[PDB]
Amino acid sequence: DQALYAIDYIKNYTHGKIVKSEYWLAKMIDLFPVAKRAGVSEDVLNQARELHYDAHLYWEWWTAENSVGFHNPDQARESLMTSISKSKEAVSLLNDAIDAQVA
Amino acid sequence: NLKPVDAMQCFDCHTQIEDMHTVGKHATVNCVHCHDATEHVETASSRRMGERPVTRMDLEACATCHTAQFNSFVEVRHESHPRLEKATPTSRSPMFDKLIAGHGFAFEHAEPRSHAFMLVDHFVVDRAYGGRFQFKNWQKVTDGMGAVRGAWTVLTDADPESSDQRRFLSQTATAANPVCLNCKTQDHILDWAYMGDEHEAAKWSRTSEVVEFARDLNHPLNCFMCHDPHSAGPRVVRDGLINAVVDRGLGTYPHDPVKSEQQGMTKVTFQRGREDFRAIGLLDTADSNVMCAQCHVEYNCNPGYQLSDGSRVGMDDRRANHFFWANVFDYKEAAQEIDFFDFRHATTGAALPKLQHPEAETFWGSVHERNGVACADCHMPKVQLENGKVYTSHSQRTPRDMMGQACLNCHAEWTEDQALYAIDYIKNYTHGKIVKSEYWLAKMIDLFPVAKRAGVSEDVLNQARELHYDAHLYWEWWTAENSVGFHNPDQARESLMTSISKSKEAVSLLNDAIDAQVA
Amino acid sequence: NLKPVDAMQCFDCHTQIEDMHTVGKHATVNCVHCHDATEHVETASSRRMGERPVTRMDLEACATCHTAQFNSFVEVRHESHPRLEKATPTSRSPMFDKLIAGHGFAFEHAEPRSHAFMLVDHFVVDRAYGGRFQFKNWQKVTDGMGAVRGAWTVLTDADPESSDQRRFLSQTATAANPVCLNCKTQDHILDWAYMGDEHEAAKWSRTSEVVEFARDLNHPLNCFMCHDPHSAGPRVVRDGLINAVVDRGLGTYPHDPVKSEQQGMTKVTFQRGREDFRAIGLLDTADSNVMCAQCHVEYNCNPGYQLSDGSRVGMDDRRANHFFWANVFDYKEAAQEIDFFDFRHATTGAALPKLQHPEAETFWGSVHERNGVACADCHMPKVQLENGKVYTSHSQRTPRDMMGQACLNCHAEWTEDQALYAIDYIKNYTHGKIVKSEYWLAKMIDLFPVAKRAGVSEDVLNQARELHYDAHLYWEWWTAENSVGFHNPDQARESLMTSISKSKEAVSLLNDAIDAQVA
Amino acid sequence: NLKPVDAMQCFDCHTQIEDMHTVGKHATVNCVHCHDATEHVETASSRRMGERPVTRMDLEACATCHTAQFNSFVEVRHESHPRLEKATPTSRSPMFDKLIAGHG
Ligand code: HEC
Ligand code: HEC
Ligand code: HEC
Ligand code: HEC
Ligand code: HEC
Ligand code: HEC
Ligand code: HEC
Ligand code: HEC
Ligand code: HEC
Ligand code: HEC
Ligand code: HEC
Ligand code: HEC
Ligand code: HEC
Ligand code: HEC
Ligand SMILES: [Ca+2]
Ligand SMILES: [Ca+2]
Ligand SMILES: [Ca+2]
Ligand SMILES: [Ca+2]
Ligand code: NA
Ligand code: NA
Repeated sequence: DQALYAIDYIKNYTHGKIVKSEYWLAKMIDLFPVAKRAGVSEDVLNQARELHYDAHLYWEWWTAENSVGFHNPDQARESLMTSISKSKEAVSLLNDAIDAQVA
Repeated sequence: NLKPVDAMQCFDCHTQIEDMHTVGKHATVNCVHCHDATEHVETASSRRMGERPVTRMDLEACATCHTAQFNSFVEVRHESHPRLEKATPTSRSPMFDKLIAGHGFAFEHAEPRSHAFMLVDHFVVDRAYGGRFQFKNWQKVTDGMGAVRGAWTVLTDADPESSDQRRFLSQTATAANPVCLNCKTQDHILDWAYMGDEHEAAKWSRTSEVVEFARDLNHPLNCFMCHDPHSAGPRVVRDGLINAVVDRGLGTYPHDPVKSEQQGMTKVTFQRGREDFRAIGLLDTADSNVMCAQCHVEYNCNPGYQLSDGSRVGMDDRRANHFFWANVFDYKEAAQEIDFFDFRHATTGAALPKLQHPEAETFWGSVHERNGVACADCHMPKVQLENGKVYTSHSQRTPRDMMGQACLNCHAEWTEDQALYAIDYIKNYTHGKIVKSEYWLAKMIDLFPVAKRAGVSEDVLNQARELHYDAHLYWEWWTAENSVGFHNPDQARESLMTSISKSKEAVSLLNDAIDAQVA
Repeated sequence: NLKPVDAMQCFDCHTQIEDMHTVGKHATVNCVHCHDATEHVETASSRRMGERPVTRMDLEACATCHTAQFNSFVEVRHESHPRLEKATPTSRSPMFDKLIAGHGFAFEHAEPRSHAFMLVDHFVVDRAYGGRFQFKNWQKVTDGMGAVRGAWTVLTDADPESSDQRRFLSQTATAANPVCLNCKTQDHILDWAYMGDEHEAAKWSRTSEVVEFARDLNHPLNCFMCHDPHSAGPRVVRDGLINAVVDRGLGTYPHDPVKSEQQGMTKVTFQRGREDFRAIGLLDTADSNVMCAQCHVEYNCNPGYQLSDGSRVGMDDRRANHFFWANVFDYKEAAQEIDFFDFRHATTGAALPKLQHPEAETFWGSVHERNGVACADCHMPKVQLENGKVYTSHSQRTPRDMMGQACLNCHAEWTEDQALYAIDYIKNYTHGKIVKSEYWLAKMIDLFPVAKRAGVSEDVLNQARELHYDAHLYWEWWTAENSVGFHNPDQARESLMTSISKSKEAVSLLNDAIDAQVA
Repeated sequence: NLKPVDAMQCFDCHTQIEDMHTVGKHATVNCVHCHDATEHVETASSRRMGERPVTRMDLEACATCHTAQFNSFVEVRHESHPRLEKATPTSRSPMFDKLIAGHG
């Protein structure tokens, strides 16, 4: 029971970061149509697309990988926090650019 | 081996302790069990401490004579899933990230687990200390006894050379402050003035560097949080609770003055330099409702802002350590009473409250509470033995693990499966209303950017923000509260329906205003 | 609530206790936990007791600070079949009635059950008090905690107005005497002189009226039988054991002088006035082999007869309280040394010994004993907890209930089923030899009447009777002993084969002599 | 205790019931098990009901002769989770609220 509990600690923690990474990716993705329709520049959209590559990589690794972090818990944690960081950066970029078009 | 000291010599200077110790069930328990006071006795005067005696705060100080209670307490319930994030579709709050956006809980909010881990979990959670503190390795997460022996036996500090709150990992926050610790440990009971006010005799206060404070703390939920070590009698030590019940005259049962008088609390104050320093609350009865309410309440333990003008309320303000002592339907009034809110929503800009595990206030007025049932009856019952000396279980956990003693002794008409089914009926119903409340909150929240971009007036946005406060309160109470409605099913239902009503009103307001801008 | 007394005042007249109490792990445990001495202190001098202080012998005196050990001790093992007669085909000795004819055990000899019941079971067994004492009703047989609280809470006396040993039921015996009680209780520890010799300061002795003595006794296996209440250190209190080990110089391990020196006993005497009265044996180590050997030994605790001349040895004689402290192959010499036997066989007329549960003397020289294993390792191991403070189980029971802790910790090469299989191989083999020994004893016994009626000479009959002593000894050791060979399989085997050899020799002798009379 | 009624008297007005009851496996089951028709019989005519008879619709009307089937029927499957909302992520329709918006 103790060994199972140790497994589940890691998997539960990692899964929570997967879910949060997805929340932020989804929030970013859903800003792209708003930004395009608002007339945000291709330069800004391309900056956001570059961030999306990293946000995606540092999330999807872990949904693809079958151990839900157990095989390398510290790496999963660092990666998923990086994904969230990238998505947050993109969300801020896009929101500010949309807000500037509205104003 | 311990050698007894002359307690009469101590009592010559310590009359309050004499009065408690000589009369209670610890009258024969020598001071040496918990104090090393030799240099203190050599140096103290009538009213100056001299050299500080050592006081043991470890739970093993009690375990030599009360091994059964200690061992029960330190048990780890492995079925209580560890480090399980609430903001996931399979946990308590599937849309928590969207709803709580702007608050530090967005960084991590896990389900509770066994009491042994409270202090270590506080130290390591991603929202608390910027990731500064971690388990020494991922094996240590199982070690409840080790956590009890001391947090620093199982944790590491990323930088012992600095004492500032900062981020060591990217997606962490630094929400911890000294007030938090009062619901994780009382190792600081002799080093913290009542309420955490500034005091010349206090090492620590509300305004301390929390990383330095953390390093001085070791043990979870000390045995003496509920039991006076001198009299062995029932008590509370949590300042915020004593402040609500006694200082503010609200009573132990604010809705029931008779029960408050029968099951009351007496504030006892201890001085340093003939100035009030710290306080305890001696209970008339061994009332677990009030014992557990030291921590299982809605509270402030953080900086915030004023509802009136939006100005910052810092840790220095008394409001940074506050027990609202109010049920869900009295809470908005209680927050207005202190002119306080917690955060501004990141998307809507609404001033919002943050709700914390309000089990005590939820339980008030429920059928069980009105019938004289208390937390311990369901969560730490007497042990049933075919042959033996009865004692009280100290493994605070779900009644599902002990249904005979927790439920069926009262409910002789039910089998275990029937009682479980009754629990699940309430929890399933309540959870469905939580989920629906979240759906409507999320729908409303997502209209704010559309409305702002459409040029909807600030007057309309502010009307919607006022609705958001209520929609939020009447939802979040129930994701914060741990029983998923069981503690007060009718109240949960009324509250959650109120949340949905408020969100629907806001959605209609915003949709109509957007539609008017488009036309 | 208990109020502490001034222990230093006691110590002014009790230097012997002072020297034990101030040094051990009970230095902080006030006398009031176990003594009521107020009137004593008012009236005593250092040389005159004055009023006799009260001493508590109840086990609950220890349970308030040691609940885990107490509750473990009082557990009832329901799988240890109760009131199960050994003289049945499905128990230990299918032919016991034929073989033991002439002895009181023919009236009833049940298998042992849990320790909580030892005193009540002693009182109610059909061989002991003529049926005088009974459980209050047949429900009370389950009540281990009640028995521990006191025998007279669960039993009745058929005639409180008489104190003689008498038959109240037809098929009972009156074998109980005061020596028996020393292996059931030590409630009388301050009322019984060493060995039960006559003493001016003794209320009770070997020659007391056992029914009157019985009425003064309440508690089984007091905690202080193994632990000094003053020092908390390991000890024995049983006079017969101290007498064997110390007075007679045999040592704690008669077959191993080195181990005897390392794991020895110090006799401590207590005086009444200027006269030695009682004694204890402080152990060098917490050696359960010697603790359990207070009772789990072969003994005299009864009147008997001399081997030399057949004359009666009554309770007044020191031999009526005797630990032989001899293995099976030294026993005959040990009994010759004190010129003693127990009974004459009803059919054969042979002088025979009666053997009692000789676990201690059987365990000597076994592979486990020689490797430093002790009774507690298999029968009361440390408790293994995922999270908690370790303590020692005090539920003395078969290792089958706790194989992980009792066996597999040492035998990592085995699964539980494998270890059980190894136990059963020995017990099955040994039991088969017990049964065959009984077959041959019974065959011999049944030839005695045929030989007598055929006019076989008394010289031949006496030759056969001498063989009967040995055939009996080398069999009965193993029906008396509770492990069915497991404690010493090679010894059981050698002994039982010797029994069969002796019986076969007697059968041949008697058959030949009968045939010669017929011819 | 139930007392049987004269079914032939009922059948004089109730031919459809006669045709069904006399032929099936309830031919021996008297009307009193399910009907109290005394005032009805006193007042009915060939094709007017008169006073309405009482008809038992409770399932225990069948349980006296068919206890096994009744007891099986009334069993509660506790593993069939109660009051469990379908519009939740762990049930049947995680996005039900959005999709069914406008419906009760
Ligand atoms: C008078 C000369 C004293 C003697 C004798 C003892 N104590 Fe004391 N103690 C004394 C003072 C003036 C104070 C400060 C508080 C006050 O009442 O004014 C204390 C404080 C303590 C404490 C609290 C320590 C802390 O960290 O805050 C403890 C635990 C304590 N004292 C214990 C104690 C014991 C066990 C004594 C007998 C061995 C004892 N004290 C003697 C003054 C005097
Ligand atoms: C042995 C030297 C003890 C130490 C160390 C502690 N306690 Fe104790 N406690 C002890 C005794 C002998 C008793 C009385 C037992 C009885 O029923 O007579 C107690 C009692 C308590 C109680 C019950 C009090 C009541 O019902 O009024 C409690 C709650 C208790 N003890 C708690 C406790 C705590 C929390 C300890 C560590 C600070 C502790 N005890 C130490 C003996 C000993
Ligand atoms: C022998 C081949 C091993 C196997 C099989 C398993 N583990 Fe292990 N584990 C092993 C070692 C030598 C260590 C490091 C010990 C140290 O203190 O240096 C570990 C470590 C872990 C950890 C901690 C991981 C971390 O990053 O800190 C965990 C959670 C753990 N082990 C769990 C675990 C589980 C559940 C296993 C079965 C699937 C398992 N380990 C197998 C050695 C071996
Ligand atoms: C008493 C009024 C409390 C204050 C002040 C703080 N916490 Fe707390 N905490 C409390 C309880 C009763 C519980 C268990 C019930 C629950 O709903 O969780 C907790 C739990 C935690 C946890 C574990 C669960 C989690 O959210 O991850 C953590 C990590 C935690 N608490 C941290 C924490 C912080 C950082 C605080 C100050 C900002 C704080 N707590 C205060 C009771 C109380
Ligand atoms: C509050 C959250 C508690 C903490 C912390 C501890 N105990 Fe407790 N204890 C609590 C209750 C509600 C009760 C029962 C009161 C009633 O009358 O119903 C107890 C009781 C005890 C006792 C008395 C004997 C018994 O009933 O078991 C003792 C000796 C005791 N508690 C000891 C003890 C220890 C050693 C603790 C730290 C491990 C501890 N308690 C913490 C509530 C609370
Ligand atoms: C019985 C009538 C109860 C009383 C009195 C109290 N609680 Fe309770 N609680 C009860 C139930 C049936 C549940 C749900 C448990 C389940 O397994 O479904 C709970 C839940 C909690 C929890 C969370 C436990 C968990 O999920 O592991 C907590 C922290 C809790 N309750 C606290 C608590 C407090 C502090 C009480 C007194 C104010 C209280 N409960 C009373 C049943 C009962
Ligand atoms: C001298 C003035 C004494 C004081 C003070 C105390 N005790 Fe005593 N005690 C004293 C004597 C002379 C004796 C008799 C010794 C003898 O020769 O027989 C005793 C005896 C006891 C006993 C044993 C009684 C029995 O059953 O035989 C006990 C348990 C005892 N005393 C305890 C005791 C306590 C606890 C005291 C302090 C509260 C105490 N005694 C003081 C002399 C004196
Ligand atoms: C509380 C007031 C106690 C009473 C009553 C009894 N004992 Fe005790 N015991 C107590 C303490 C505080 C300790 C020391 C604990 C530690 O580890 O520091 C003990 C210890 C023992 C031991 C262990 C001794 C050793 O290892 O040297 C034993 C065997 C023991 N106690 C037995 C015991 C008996 C049999 C009691 C009834 C006569 C008894 N204790 C009462 C506290 C208290
Ligand atoms: C209710 C109709 C009962 C049934 C069913 C069982 N028992 Fe009973 N038992 C009952 C009573 C009223 C009494 C007398 C209680 C008293 O103290 O006056 C008993 C007694 C016993 C006894 C004691 C018999 C004796 O001669 O002393 C035993 C051993 C006993 N009961 C056991 C028992 C068993 C095992 C049952 C199921 C087979 C059982 N009883 C059923 C009432 C009722
Ligand atoms: C210690 C040297 C003992 C003496 C003296 C007496 N008994 Fe005993 N008894 C002792 C042990 C270790 C056991 C358990 C092991 C076993 O083989 O039974 C017992 C058991 C009993 C029992 C229960 C089993 C039974 O035989 O029915 C009874 C009724 C009993 N003992 C009675 C008894 C009598 C009457 C004694 C004096 C003649 C007597 N015992 C002395 C240890 C010792
Ligand atoms: C001899 C047959 C015993 C009797 C009677 C009691 N105890 Fe005991 N105890 C015994 C042993 C062999 C041990 C372990 C010693 C070792 O070092 O391996 C113990 C230990 C204790 C302790 C110490 C703590 C622990 O290890 O659990 C205590 C406090 C204790 N025992 C208490 C105790 C009580 C209360 C008893 C009556 C219910 C009792 N013991 C009887 C052997 C024997
Ligand atoms: C492990 C190496 C043992 C040691 C050391 C001692 N005993 Fe034992 N005993 C052991 C076994 C495997 C068995 C058979 C149990 C079974 O379930 O088959 C026994 C049996 C006993 C019994 C009878 C238990 C019963 O049948 O319920 C007694 C009374 C007993 N043993 C006593 C005892 C003594 C006093 C010991 C030290 C001198 C001793 N045992 C050591 C295994 C082991
Ligand atoms: C002719 C005088 C009748 C007699 C004799 C009985 N019934 Fe009747 N019944 C009669 C009529 C005209 C009607 C209305 C329907 C129709 O067929 O035209 C009925 C109706 C019933 C009903 C239905 C009642 C209802 O609530 O709708 C029942 C259950 C019924 N009748 C039963 C019944 C029984 C059991 C009789 C014998 C005791 C009986 N009826 C006699 C006319 C006549
Ligand atoms: C006793 C007076 C009965 C009452 C009341 C009800 N039923 Fe019955 N039923 C009864 C008998 C004697 C039989 C025949 C049994 C056989 O196999 O011979 C039946 C049969 C049925 C059946 C089976 C019919 C078939 O297979 O054709 C059914 C489905 C049935 N009964 C249902 C039923 C209902 C629903 C009742 C309440 C309205 C009811 N029965 C009452 C005897 C009795
Ligand atoms: Ca939990
Ligand atoms: Ca709050
Ligand atoms: Ca047995
Ligand atoms: Ca003998
Ligand atoms: Na020695
Ligand atoms: Na452990």
